Amino acid sequence: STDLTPFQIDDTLKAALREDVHSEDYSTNAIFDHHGQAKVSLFAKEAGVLAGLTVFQRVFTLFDEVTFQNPHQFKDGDRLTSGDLVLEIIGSVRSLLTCERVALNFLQHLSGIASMTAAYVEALGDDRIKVFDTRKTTPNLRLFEKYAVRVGGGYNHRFNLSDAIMLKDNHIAAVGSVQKAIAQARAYAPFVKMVEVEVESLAAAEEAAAAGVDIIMLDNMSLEQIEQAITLIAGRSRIECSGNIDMTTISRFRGLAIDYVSSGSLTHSAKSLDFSMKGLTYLD
Amino acid sequence: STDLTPFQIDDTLKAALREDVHSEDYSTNAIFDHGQAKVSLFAKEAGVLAGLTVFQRVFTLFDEVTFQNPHQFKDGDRLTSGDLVLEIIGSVRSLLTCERVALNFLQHLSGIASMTAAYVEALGDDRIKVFDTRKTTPNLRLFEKYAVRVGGGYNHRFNLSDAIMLKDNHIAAVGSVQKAIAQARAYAPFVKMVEVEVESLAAAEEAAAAGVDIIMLDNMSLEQIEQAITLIAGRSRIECSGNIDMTTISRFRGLAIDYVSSGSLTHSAKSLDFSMKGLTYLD
Amino acid sequence: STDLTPFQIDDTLKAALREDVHSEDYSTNAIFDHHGQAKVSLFAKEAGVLAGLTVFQRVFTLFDEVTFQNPHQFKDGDRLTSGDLVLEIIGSVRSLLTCERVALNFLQHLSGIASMTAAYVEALGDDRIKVFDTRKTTPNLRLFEKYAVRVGGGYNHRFNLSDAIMLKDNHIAAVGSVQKAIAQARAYAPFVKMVEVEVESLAAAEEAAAAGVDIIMLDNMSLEQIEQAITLIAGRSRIECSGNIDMTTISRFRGLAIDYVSSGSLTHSAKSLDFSMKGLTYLD
Amino acid sequence: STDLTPFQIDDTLKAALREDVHSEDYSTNAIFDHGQAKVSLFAKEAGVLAGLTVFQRVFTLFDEVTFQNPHQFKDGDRLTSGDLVLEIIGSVRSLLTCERVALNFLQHLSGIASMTAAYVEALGDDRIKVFDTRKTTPNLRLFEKYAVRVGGGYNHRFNLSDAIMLKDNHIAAVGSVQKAIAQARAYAPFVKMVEVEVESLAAAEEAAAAGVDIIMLDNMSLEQIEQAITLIAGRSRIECSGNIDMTTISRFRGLAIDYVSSGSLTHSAKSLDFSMKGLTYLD
Amino acid sequence: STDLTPFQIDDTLKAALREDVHSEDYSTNAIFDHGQAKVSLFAKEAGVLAGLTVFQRVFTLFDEVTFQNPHQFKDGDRLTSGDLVLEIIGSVRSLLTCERVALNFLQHLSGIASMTAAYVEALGDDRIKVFDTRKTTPNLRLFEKYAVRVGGGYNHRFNLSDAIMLKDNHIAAVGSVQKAIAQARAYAPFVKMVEVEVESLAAAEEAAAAGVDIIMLDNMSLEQIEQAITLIAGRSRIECSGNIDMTTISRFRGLAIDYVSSGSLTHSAKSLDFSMKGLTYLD
Amino acid sequence: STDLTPFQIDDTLKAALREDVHSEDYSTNAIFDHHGQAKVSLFAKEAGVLAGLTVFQRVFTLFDEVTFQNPHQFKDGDRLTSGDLVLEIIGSVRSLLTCERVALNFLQHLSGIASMTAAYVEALGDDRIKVFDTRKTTPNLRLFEKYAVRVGGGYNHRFNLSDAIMLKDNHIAAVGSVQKAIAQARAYAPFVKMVEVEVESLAAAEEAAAAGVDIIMLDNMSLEQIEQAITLIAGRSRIECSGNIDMTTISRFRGLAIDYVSSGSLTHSAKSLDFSMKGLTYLD
Repeated sequence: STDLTPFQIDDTLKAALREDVHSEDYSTNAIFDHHGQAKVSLFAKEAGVLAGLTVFQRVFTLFDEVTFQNPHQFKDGDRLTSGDLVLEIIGSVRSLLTCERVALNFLQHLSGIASMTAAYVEALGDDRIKVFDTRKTTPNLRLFEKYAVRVGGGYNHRFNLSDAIMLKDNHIAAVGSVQKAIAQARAYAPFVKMVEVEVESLAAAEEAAAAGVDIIMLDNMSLEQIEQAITLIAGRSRIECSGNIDMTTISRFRGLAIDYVSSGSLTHSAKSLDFSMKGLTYLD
Repeated sequence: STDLTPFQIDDTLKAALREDVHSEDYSTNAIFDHGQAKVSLFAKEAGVLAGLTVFQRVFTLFDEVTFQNPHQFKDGDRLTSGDLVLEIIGSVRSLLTCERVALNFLQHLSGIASMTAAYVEALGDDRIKVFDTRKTTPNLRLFEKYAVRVGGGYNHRFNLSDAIMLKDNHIAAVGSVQKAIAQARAYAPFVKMVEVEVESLAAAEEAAAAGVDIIMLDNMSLEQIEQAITLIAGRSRIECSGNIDMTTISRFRGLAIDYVSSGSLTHSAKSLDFSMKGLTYLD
Repeated sequence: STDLTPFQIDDTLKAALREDVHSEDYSTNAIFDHHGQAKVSLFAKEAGVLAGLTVFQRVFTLFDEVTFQNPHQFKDGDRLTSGDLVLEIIGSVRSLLTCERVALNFLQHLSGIASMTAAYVEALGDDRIKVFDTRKTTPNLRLFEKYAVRVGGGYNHRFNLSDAIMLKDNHIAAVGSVQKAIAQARAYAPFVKMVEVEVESLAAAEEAAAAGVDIIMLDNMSLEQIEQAITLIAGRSRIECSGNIDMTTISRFRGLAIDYVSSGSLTHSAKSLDFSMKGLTYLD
Repeated sequence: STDLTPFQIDDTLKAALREDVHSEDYSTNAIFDHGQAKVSLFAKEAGVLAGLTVFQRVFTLFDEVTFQNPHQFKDGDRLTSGDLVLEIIGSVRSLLTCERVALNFLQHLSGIASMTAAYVEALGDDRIKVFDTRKTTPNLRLFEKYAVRVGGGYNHRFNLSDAIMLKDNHIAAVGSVQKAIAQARAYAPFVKMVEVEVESLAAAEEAAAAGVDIIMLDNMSLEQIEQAITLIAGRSRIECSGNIDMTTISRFRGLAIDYVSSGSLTHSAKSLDFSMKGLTYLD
Repeated sequence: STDLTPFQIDDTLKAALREDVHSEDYSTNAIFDHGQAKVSLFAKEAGVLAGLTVFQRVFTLFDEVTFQNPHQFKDGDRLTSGDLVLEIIGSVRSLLTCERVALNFLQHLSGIASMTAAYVEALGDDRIKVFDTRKTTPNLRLFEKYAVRVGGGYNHRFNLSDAIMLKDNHIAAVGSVQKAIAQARAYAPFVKMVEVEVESLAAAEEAAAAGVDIIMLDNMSLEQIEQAITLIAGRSRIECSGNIDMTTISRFRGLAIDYVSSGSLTHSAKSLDFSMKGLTYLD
Repeated sequence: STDLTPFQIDDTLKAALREDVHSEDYSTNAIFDHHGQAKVSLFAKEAGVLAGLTVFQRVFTLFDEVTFQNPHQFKDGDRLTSGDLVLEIIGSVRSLLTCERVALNFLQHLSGIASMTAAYVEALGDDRIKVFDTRKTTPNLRLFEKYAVRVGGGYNHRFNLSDAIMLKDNHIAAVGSVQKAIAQARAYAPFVKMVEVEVESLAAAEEAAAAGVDIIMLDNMSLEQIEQAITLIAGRSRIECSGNIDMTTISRFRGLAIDYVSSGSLTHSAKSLDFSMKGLTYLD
C-alpha cells in the first residue's frame, strides 16, 4: 500500500489553511504568547477505520515545526473505538490551535470514507467481488478520497476521463449504436486504453459483449437481469454492477459471478468520523 | 438571497475540470459527429435545488454553451424526481466532458441545502435560526455556506479571521473566562465580534457579565439552557451547539435562544441525485 | 505582538524577486564569483521607527543560505537614528547584491508607515483615543501595511469586506434610509458581524444611534459637529472619526470622548524611511 | 503614450480583489434592491490623471459594467476638485464591491503622475529628462513606471535583467572602474547597456575613457557636475542622481546632462484623492 | 481529428507570453501609429500544418484579433513555401507583440506533424500504426501528442498514470516477468492496460502466456520479430520500439505487428519555417 | 559561468513532474516497496557536450531525498563519449524510477543544444566572431535553452521584448521608414536600451548606419552583399548576420569583419543527445 506524499497534497493543504486564515487567527493570537511548547491529544470519538493520519500531521508541519508522538503505534487502516488515543501533537500553542480544524476536517472526511467503505465490504461478504469507487467525488479532493477507499479495503476505478474509455448513455445516444461507439473508441485510442460500456438493457449487454469490449457495466439492473446478463456475456467481458448500491442493497450481489461493484455514495455521501483534540497541556 | 459570482467560483471550477481531464477526454473525443446538441438535467430525488449557477458555469468556462429553463427553476425551489430542471445546449464535446464536474457540484450543494431545509422544518420555530460551522469540506467552504443559505439556514463566521471565538482550550490557557475576553478585546478592539464557548452555568455567568457579544452553550441539557437563558438575561446573544441532529433539533422549539448550529450540515451531508440524459441533436 | 510569518509573506516576496529578476542579475553575476563569503551592513540613514526587519531578512533567506548578525539587538518597534547599525548580512556576494533592492523596498516602505503612525499617535497625545488604519491600502500589500501600523503604535480596522459590515454613503443611497440599511444588514448577517455606519450629518448620526448600531463613523465633520454628535449619540454606539486626518489636524481630537480616529494617509501616502546597505567586505 | 493592457494587469487586479473579498462582501450583499445603477467618479484634488484604464478594468473583470465619459477625460489630463471624471454603470453589487480596489489603484497612480509632472515643471528644461528608479512599491513596478510616463517622466531600466548598472559595491569588489566595465562587456557582449555609478571626477574619467554608455553622477555638487560634463565631453550619456527633490530639482536647469532620476517619485508619492458618490438607480 | 481547446492550452500560452514580455514590448510600443492593420502568415517550407488554432489563440488571449483564411487551410493540410496560410487583423501592437510566441508554437508543432507524416509514408503500411512516446519536451506533451495525430500518427500512454508499462528495471526488481505482471494486475485490477518491455524471445513467451495486453519488442532483429509474432500468436498486441528512424522504418512493412513507436518524433523534431510579413494598414 | 538555480527552475520541474504523474506511477508503485535504498547509473549513449546536469539532479531532489555520486567528476561543459558513467543516483526505487523520464528529457534536450552549439562554433572556426542564440525558443523553456547555448560556447541575445529594442521588417513597415522608426524608438526609450535594426537590403543598412544605431542585423544576405555591407557601415554599428545559418553554411562567415552570427536552429530544431539510466542495484 501507498501513503500520500507531500508532493501530492501540499498545495491542497496550503489552500485549505488559507481558506481558514485570510489575515490571522485573532482568537488564538490574542491569548497566546509566540513562545512556549505545548501538547495536545487526538482522540477518536467514534468507531470505524482510520484514514488520513499523514494528511492530518502534514497540515501542522507546513504551518510550523511540530512533532508527533504515537504511543499506541496507530497506522492508516487500524480499527478504532471511541476514546482511543490516536496521536499526540507537540509544538507551539499557536500552531496547535490555528491548524486544528483544517487537520481534523481532512481526517474526519477521510476516515469517514474508509469506514463507510470497510462496512460495504463487510456487508457484501464476498472476496471474489471487489468494491470500487467512482468519479462521483468531492470536487478537488478526488485523490484524497480514492486513497481513503483503498484504506477501507476498496479499490480504485479510473481516476479521470484520461485514464480509460467509458462509453455512457449519452455517448451511445450521440453515435446511435453500441457497436459503432465501441468501434469509434477503438479507432481513436487504439491499444493503450481499456474500453468500458455502460448498459441498461440485456440487448445492449449482448451488443457490447459481442463487439469484444473489456468491461461491461450493468447500470441499476434487477437481480433477475444481472443473473441473465452474466450468462449472456459468458465471460467475454469483465462485469461491473453500479447504480444504487448502498449498505442494505449491497448484500444482494453475494455469490454472483460478477467482477466488481462500484458506488458513488462512498465518495459523494460519506458521513464523517468524529474525532477531537483535547487535553492541552504545557511542557513544564 | 445572493448568488455566487464567477469571480468567487471560477478558480475552483477550473481546478475541478483539470482534476477530471489531464490530457483529454478520450471517450468523448472518439465520437465523430455530424452540430449543436441538447441534453436534459433531471432531478432524480426530492429536496432543495442549490448550485444551479455553479452547474451552469462549469460549461461556460469550458465552451460556448446555452441554457434553457422551461419550468423557470431557481436555486431554492423544491424538487421532485423527474423534474426537468434545465436544458443544456452546445457541442457534444462540451456537454459530455463537463457533465460529471457540473453534476458533482450540483449534487453536493443541493444535498446540503436539502439537509438544511429539513433541519429548519424539524425545528419549526422562525425565531430560532439554523447556523452552519467551520466543519466544512476543505476548499469548498464558500460553496457550502451558500448552500446552507439556500436551504433557509444562516452563516456563522467564515473562518478564524472573521470573528473571535474563545473555545475550551483558549479559556484553559488563560485560566479565566473574563481574563480571556479582556485579552481578546485588547487585541482587536472594536471591529470583531467576540464569542465564548461555555460548558457550565458558572462560565455563562462570567461571560454575560463581561459583556460578550455571543455565548455558545456547548452540549447542555434542556434544564440547563432554560436557566442559562434566565441567567444571561439578554446581555449576550445565545447559541446552542453540539450534538444537534434531525431528531434532537425539535427540543429547542419554545426557547428564547437566538440560534443553533450544526456541523453535520457541511461535513456529513448526503448528496442529492441528479442526472443528464436524453442527448438529442438539433437540426 | 505578532511578527509576520513566512507562511504569510513568502508568496509576495517571491513575486517581488521575480519582478526584479526575469532572467538573471547581469551586473552582479558578471563581476562576482559563484563562491566566496561576504558581509554587508544595513544602516539607518534617517530617524524614525523600525518595521519589517523580518521581512527584510526573509527576502535573502528564500533566495539563498544567508546568515544575520544583530550586534545592537534591534527589534521591530525600536526608535532609530541615522547611522545606526541595524543589521549585518552574511552570505555569498551574489545573494547579498541581487536581493538588496527588494529587501530594502519592503523595509523602507514598512518603516515609513510605522514612523508616520507613531508620529500621528504623538501629535494626538491622548491614549484614550486609538489611531486606526483603513482599507485605503497599497494593492496586494495590505497585510504588510496593517502590521507596520501596529508596530508604530496604531491599531487595525477591518481587514476586508468580509470581516465586518460597513454601510457607506453609497449603501445608504441605494436603500434610501439609514435605518432600513441597518435592518437589512442585521437580517443578512445576523449575529457574527459588527455593523458600522458612515455618516455626514447629525440627522444620520441620530438615526443610526437609535437603530442601535455598533459603530458610528463621523466622516469629515467639523469639531463643533463632532462635539454635538458625541452628546447626541450618548454612548449608544462606539464613535470613530475619519476623513482628512493628518499630522497637523490630528491634535484637534485631543480630549474628545470618541473611541478612535482612522487615517488613510498612513497607508496610501506614507513617506518611506531611508536605509542603505554599505561596507561590503569579504570574510578573510 | 501607450496604455496598460489587460494582459499586463489582470493577474494583479484579480489578486487585489481577492485581497479585499475572501468570502463575500457582506455589507453590500445585504442590500435587497429593485436594476442597473450609476455612480459617479469625482476628483477631490488637483493634479494629473493616471490609471483610468486600470480603474475601469477592476470592474470589468468582476462583472458586466459600462462606462460613460461626458467630459472625455484621458490619462494625462489635468484635474481640479469636483471634476466628473467618469460614470460607472452596472449592478449595485458590482459598483460597490469593486469600488475601493479600483480607487486604490487610481489614487496611487494619479499621485505618482502628479508628483512627476510637478518635478518636470520645477526643473523647467525639456532638454533634461526626468527618470524613475527601481525604488518601487513591491509588485507594482509596472504600474508605477506607467504613471511616471503619464506625468511626463521617463523609464529607467525596469530591473536587474534589463541593463547593467555597476554600482559602488560592484566597483569595490573588482577594485577598478575599467576592469569592472571590461568584465561586464565580456559577460553580456552586445545587447546590454552598461551604466556606471560614480562619486568622484576620477572615476567619471576612467568610465568615459572605457567608453560606457551611461555615467551616473551620484550626489555631486553643481561645481563638480559642471566639470564632469566637460571631462566626459559627450563620450557617454550623463545621469544625475541622489537627493533630488521638488526644491533641489531646479539646480539642474542650464546643464548639459541627459537626465536626472528620483526614487521619491515611486517610494514616497502622496496619493491623489478621488471618490465615488451619487449612487442613482436607472429606470 | 479533434482540435485543441482553450481550456487545454490557455495557461501554457499565457505563460509563454509572460516569458516573452516581462514589462512591455519597447520595440513595438515605440511605434506611434495612425488604426486596424493586417499581417500575412506565410509558409516558408514544405510539410504538414499543425497548431493553427494554437497560433490563433495566442493573439486572441492578448487582444481582439480577427482572422481571414482565403485558401481555407486546416490543421492537416500539406504546405508549400509561399502558401498564404492565414491573415491576421488587429491593432499593430497586438500583431507584433504576439508574433514570435505564436510562430514558435506553430513552427514546433508543424515540425512534429511533418516528421510524423514522413515516417508514416516511409513505412508504407496502414495496418501498422506509428506511435509517439513519453520522450517529450517538458510541459508541452499535450501539444506534441496532438501534432503527432495531425501527421497521421497515434498516441501512446500520456504518462505514468495512464497505463502500466513494465520496463527492464521493473522486471529486474521482481526477478520474473510473470510475477511482475501478476503484481501489476493485483495493484490496478481492471481499469489499466498492462504492457511489458521485452528484449528476448524467452520474455515474450512468458508475457504472452501471462495474458498481458501489449508486448513491446525492444530493439529486436527482423529475424527475431518474425518469430516473436509466431510465438505470441495473437495473445497480446505487439509494439516494436527502439532505434526507429526515417531510414530503418521501412523494415517493418510486411509485418503482423500492431504498431511501432518513436521518440525522435517528439524529442528531436526539426521545426517548420513560417513567417509573418506584409504588414499593411486597413482603411 | 553561472549554473541554474532552484529559484530559477523549480516551478518548471514541478510542472513537468505533474505532467508525468496526475494520480500516481502505477507501474513502479505496484512492484516496489516504499522502503529500501537503491542505486542507478546515468550513462552517456552518444558523443557531445554535457549540459543540464544540475537540472537532471534537481528533478529527483524536489521529489524525494536523493543522493548523487560523481566518480569521474563530470561538470556541465565536459566533452562526452558513449558509455561514459556521468553520474550515480542513490535513493528509494520509487523515486529513481518515477523521476527518471522527466530528468532525462531535460538532460537530453539541453545537452543536445549545447552539442549543436559547440559544433557550430567549431564549424565556424573564428574566435573573433561569436555564436548567438535567438528568441526562436521552445515555449516556456527559454531560460534553460539560453543556458545550454552558453555551455556549448555560445552567447546570449536579448532574452525578451523587454530587454532591448529590435526593429524588424514589420516595425519598419508600419512606420514607413528605417530612420523614422529608429527616431521613434529613441524617443520612447531614451538611454537605457540597445537599438537594433533588422535589414534585407544595402539601402536599409546605409539608412540605419547613418542614423547611428547600435546593431545592424543582416537578414539572409548573400556573402557578396555582406562584404559590401561591412564596408558601407564602416564600423558605425555592430554587425550581426542571421537567417539560414546551419552547420554547413556557417563556415562561410569565417574571417569576415562582423561581430556575431545568430541561429534559431540551435533552439527550435536541436537534436537531443541520448543518455540512459541502467544498472539498477539494491544497496545491500
